[PDB]
Amino acid sequence: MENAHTKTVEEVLGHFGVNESTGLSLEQVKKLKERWGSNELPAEEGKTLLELVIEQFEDLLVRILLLAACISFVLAWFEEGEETITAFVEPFVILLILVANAIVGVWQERNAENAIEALKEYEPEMGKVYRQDRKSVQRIKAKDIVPGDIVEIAVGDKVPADIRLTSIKSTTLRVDQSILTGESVSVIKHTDPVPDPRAVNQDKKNMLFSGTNIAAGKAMGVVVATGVNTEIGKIRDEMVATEQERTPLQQKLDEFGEQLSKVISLICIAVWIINIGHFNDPVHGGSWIRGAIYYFKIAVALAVAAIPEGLPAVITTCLALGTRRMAKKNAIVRSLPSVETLGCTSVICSDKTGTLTTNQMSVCRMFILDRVEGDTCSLNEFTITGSTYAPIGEVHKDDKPVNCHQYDGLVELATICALCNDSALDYNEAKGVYEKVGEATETALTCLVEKMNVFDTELKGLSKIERANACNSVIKQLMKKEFTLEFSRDRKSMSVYCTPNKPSRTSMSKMFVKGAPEGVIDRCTHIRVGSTKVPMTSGVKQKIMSVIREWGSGSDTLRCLALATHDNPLRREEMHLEDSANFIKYETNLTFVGCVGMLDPPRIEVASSVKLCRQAGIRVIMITGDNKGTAVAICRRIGIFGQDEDVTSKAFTGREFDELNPSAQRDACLNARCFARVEPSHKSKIVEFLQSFDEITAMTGDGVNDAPALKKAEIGIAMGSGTAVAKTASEMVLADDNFSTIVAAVEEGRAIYNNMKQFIRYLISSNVGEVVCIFLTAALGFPEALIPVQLLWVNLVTDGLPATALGFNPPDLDIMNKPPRNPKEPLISGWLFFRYLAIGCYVGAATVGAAAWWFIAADGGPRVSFYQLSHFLQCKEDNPDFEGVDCAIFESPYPMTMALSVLVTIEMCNALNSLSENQSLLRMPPWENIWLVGSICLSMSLHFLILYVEPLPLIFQITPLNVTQWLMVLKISLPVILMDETLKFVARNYLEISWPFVLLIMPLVIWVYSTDTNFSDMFWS
Ligand code: BEF
Ligand SMILES: [Ca+2]
Ligand SMILES: [Ca+2]
Ligand SMILES: [Mg+2]
Repeated sequence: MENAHTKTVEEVLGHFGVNESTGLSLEQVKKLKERWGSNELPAEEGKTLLELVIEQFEDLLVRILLLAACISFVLAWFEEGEETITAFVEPFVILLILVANAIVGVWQERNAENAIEALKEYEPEMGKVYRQDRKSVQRIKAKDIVPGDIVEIAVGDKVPADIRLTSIKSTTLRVDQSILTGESVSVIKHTDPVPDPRAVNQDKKNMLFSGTNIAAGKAMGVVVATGVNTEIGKIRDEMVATEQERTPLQQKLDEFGEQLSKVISLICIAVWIINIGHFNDPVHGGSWIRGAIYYFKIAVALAVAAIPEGLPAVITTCLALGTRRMAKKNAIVRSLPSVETLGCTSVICSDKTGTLTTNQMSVCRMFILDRVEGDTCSLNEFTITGSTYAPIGEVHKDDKPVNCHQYDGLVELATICALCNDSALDYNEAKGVYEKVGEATETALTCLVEKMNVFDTELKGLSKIERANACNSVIKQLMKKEFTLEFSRDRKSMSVYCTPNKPSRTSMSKMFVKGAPEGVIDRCTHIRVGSTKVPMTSGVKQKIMSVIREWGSGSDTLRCLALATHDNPLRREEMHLEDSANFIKYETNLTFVGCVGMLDPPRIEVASSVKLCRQAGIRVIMITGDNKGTAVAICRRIGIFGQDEDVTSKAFTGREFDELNPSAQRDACLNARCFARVEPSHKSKIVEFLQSFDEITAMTGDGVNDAPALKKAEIGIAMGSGTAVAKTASEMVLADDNFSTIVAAVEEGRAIYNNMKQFIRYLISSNVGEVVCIFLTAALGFPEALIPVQLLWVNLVTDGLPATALGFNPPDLDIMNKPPRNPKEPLISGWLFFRYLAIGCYVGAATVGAAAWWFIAADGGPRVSFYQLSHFLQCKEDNPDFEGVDCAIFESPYPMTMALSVLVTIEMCNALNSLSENQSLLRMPPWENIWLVGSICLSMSLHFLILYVEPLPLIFQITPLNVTQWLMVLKISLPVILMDETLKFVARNYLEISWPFVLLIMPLVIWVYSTDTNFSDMFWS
């Protein structure tokens, strides 16, 4: 309605019916919802279809092919444009492959993006709020938040809408507003009004902006603007982006592309220089200009054929399929470079609490101090049943020594639990499980205090939703809290000074301490037994410590915390200086040193995933801020640490890690799988130490403690049910909150790299085969077997659709058993270059051999000796060598169509066996890739179309064929697959079976080779 930063707290609350510590009436909530509108920010699309198709065309390889198409169109100008069949087919053939690749890429990328947006709505935006229906804070959808409504926020939470600080419930509130303000450093905030009529966002410390994160604080505010009216919504029209897509893989592939373009240009120059020197034959070649333009067209067609023009398209489709597959498995990938480098990940750091554990925390055990007869102390050691956040589900098993809960010490413990926490429960209509608000520990204590510990009141039959609010409200109303002590890692405890509402019966002064058992057992010097207090005893404290250690002995890995009482505080806030020394000085002596036991179940799908990670060669390290013993126990349970293992030099804490010999420090950073009780700075130091060893690091976490370190790691991962600070600092978000997605991401990255390698291998082999064919034909003096339109058609049929569909390859069988690759090694090894050269040499030799076969030994063709073939140009119709053979036959379109068909079929066969690097088709039948088979069938259908209709063969300078020539084509094209299988076998064994497939291939093979009458060839020179 109006700006509120200048206005004070009183009138902004009085602007609406809103009141502090209470909520808003439902009727006025819906009235303001109807008037102002929902808190939804329009998600406009930033990538239109036109730019989406243009972004594929921008690359050196595609631009060269566009230039070649333009050159072909220019050179085609020998007759008016009305004729669009005789001379207007080669530019169309050049254009068709680019169009097909662009369509495939845009379709795949659009599918991936459409999948991603639906995933972002898997968990609707949630925000804590105060309403009049439920007395305590309740979570509601952030899409429905009216202005002027009380909204509580805590550490590690996104701000649903612009809120003015009505009150602060913590000592200091530090809020990170980097996304809006651009200030990386967190900004301290206060409730003082803004004295600037138009304050800059930097100097506005009175209000919190929507979309911002709180680094460290607890606060409650009033929403002033919602939806687009928020400071993040009005400026949302302005577009912000990084515009960075140069992944290391794409950078090295671009380097490979430019080197390959240089080599292809050199090869084309060689073609020009070697060939035109002897060209003076009178096939419209007695003039230099005509021969020059013809051989220039030949060179342009060879350059078109010999460059991989689907490379950007295949990269784009591989990334799009990876992202879409992660979208299906409920993982939001906000950074394309992440998944591919997840293939190269070598160390996975992780956050024990919240990510590896299931994050739903419940009370399980409780011991009070029974009657003590001296050094030894008898301990009650109760047990509590129920792991879900439900008061109704807890019955205390009715078997413990007390079921009426009449123990005075139990009453005191319940009061401590109720009055020493800042958490609550709420009932959501979505499920039957009551949601957790606040820290897990405090919420578990709150659901602990529900049972009739203090009073045997008959609350049966009351409101279902009132349980979570009235469970501890009775204790709260009879004893008024005064103030609290900040939780500091120096003492690892929290303290609350409370004065009972009781009319001065109990001295009106109490202190309640919630902390670690060690800290309180050291600080406590006065024990509580029954209703009385006894002097400190070494035996009692030692037995309590032994019970705590037993609770930490593999049952639930020591999640217990202690709750203690200080009966005689020195004074009511005599001094409250914000230093750790005073807080410890205020806890000199205490009482009721008994503890309570908690359970944090490790996630089921973690251990197996960990077992996968060590199979892939990826080390897993647990870096957490918890105790060393708890961390080691959780590691052993998960499987990072072997049971009964020497963990002397593999587990560390932050303090001992900091003070080490640099040689010892670097050795420990390599060989340690567990760091415990580490501050965020220490986690970042560990991550950067790991990265300094040329090692790719991936880290996961769901807390602010892990937020800085996630930035240092190469890959950052945040769980869906975690703090939004981790999400903003991470690259991949696990909405489903399932640890199995990480190994799937590593698998997809490795699969993308493998498919890229297969595409490179297939294209390089086929195209060097075509180049070797041209060189062999030129060198041996044989008639030229490839004219520009035929070369362009080969480029269209063997490079466009099958190679693009090669990007849909299913993952390899041994993909998850290989060590992670080093991103610094050369893209193509020496062995791969040899494989490409061998396959290309065979392809070229096979095509030249097919042509020479038609000229020399053919069933429906003339028989011409090899000597005559090598000297075909030397024809004067009267040569004694050339007697009885018409030398116009050397212009026959039959050898040309032989070469065309042989090249096409051999390249399809090469595409068939390019499914895997070193795996035979017997192990990997092509039926797993239906896209590749369909593409091959469609391309062969196109070949049969251009070969067996009336007009099409005329424009391609080819003729229809019969069964015998096709059989010869298949016979000369098959051995490429056998040669590739031999190379794969050699690579498998010396360098490093589907019976149905054999039963299909064998009869077809014997059918092809049933009749053989193609031997007795002449000498090769
Ligand atoms: F144990 Be982690 F730092 F939440
Ligand atoms: Ca090509
Ligand atoms: Ca090719
Ligand atoms: Mg955590």
